[PDB]
Amino acid sequence: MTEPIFMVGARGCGKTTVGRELARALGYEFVDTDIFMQHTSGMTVADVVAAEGWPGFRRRESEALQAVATPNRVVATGGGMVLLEQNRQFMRAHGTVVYLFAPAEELALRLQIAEEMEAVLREREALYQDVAHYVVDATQPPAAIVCELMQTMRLPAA
Amino acid sequence: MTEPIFMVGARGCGKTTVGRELARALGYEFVDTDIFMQHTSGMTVADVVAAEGWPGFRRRESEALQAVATPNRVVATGGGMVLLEQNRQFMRAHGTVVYLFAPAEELALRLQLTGRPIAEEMEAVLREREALYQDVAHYVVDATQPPAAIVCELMQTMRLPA
Ligand SMILES: Nc1ncnc2c1ncn2[C@@H]1O[C@H](COP(=O)(O)OP(=O)(O)O)[C@@H](O)[C@H]1O
Ligand SMILES: [Mg+2]
Ligand SMILES: [Mg+2]
Ligand SMILES: [Mg+2]
Ligand SMILES: [Mg+2]
Repeated sequence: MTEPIFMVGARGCGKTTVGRELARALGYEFVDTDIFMQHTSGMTVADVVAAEGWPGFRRRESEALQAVATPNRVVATGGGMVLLEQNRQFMRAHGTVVYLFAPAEELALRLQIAEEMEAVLREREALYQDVAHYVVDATQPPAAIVCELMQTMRLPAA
Repeated sequence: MTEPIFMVGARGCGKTTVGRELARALGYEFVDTDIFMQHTSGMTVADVVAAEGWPGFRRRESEALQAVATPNRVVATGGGMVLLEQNRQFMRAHGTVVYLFAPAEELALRLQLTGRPIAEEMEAVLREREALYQDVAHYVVDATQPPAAIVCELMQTMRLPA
């Protein structure tokens, strides 16, 4: 089945990468709501926040979500896409949601902050769980997660 | 590990397609020996054949096989690669060999050294060369599956990237 697949998780969990790798395996399209926002508005999140604050950033993010959602597409979402209940509902409704979970220690170690990742997870862990259909060990290699997800979700390859 | 992985099997078995997906999944370089040969000589098979026939192309193919067999590389090989003993000895003694198996029917459906009905040729090719694929192969996998599944299977049976 071809419902949109939303990858959620905190900063450092490998959403874009795994998201892009899963899309390839399934023959889907791939879109990252942070990247889309940047390359369509011209603005960074610091640009958006400085001009309209976190509330205007959050609104714009919700709008991106609705804009990019479509079948045969994997969507990587920003880390705080799960703060707004309306966003959490939209994802379970339109598609299937996958949470890439990694403990703060390991989220911190990913740098291509451990106290900040710890507090992000105190706030959001529960929202990640609430919104997810499937939860997968994000500390594996991307290819391995793609494989595990095709098995768990029962998705055929391209 | 890091030793060259050789993809073998007959025309239509997916060596290039599956090889690139495997490379990509491992973060490894991919090479195809037919493409390597093209670019380092400038001659298409046809140019080579014209001058030195098929025995010539085989000679240059053997050479290329030895040129491209390096670490963290997935090497896709031409069909005929396994006819020579030297090529078989080389591959097992420098890397790990994967045989992408598929039935002749299926190899002929993929159409999208010729002779007669595609299907009948491929049947005969496979009937004689199957012992050769099996001999050289370390691992054998069902190439009728889609590429990303073949990759997943191969990563589990080969214990990669582990
Ligand atoms: N696992 C597969 N499942 C379905 N089709 C495949 C698979 N692998 C390859 N194909 C298709 O089969 C044909 C064989 O392509 P190719 O990769 O060049 O094979 P080979 O290098 O063995 O000649 C192509 O049309 C390719 O797109
Ligand atoms: Mg749904
Ligand atoms: Mg849940
Ligand atoms: Mg080929
Ligand atoms: Mg064998």
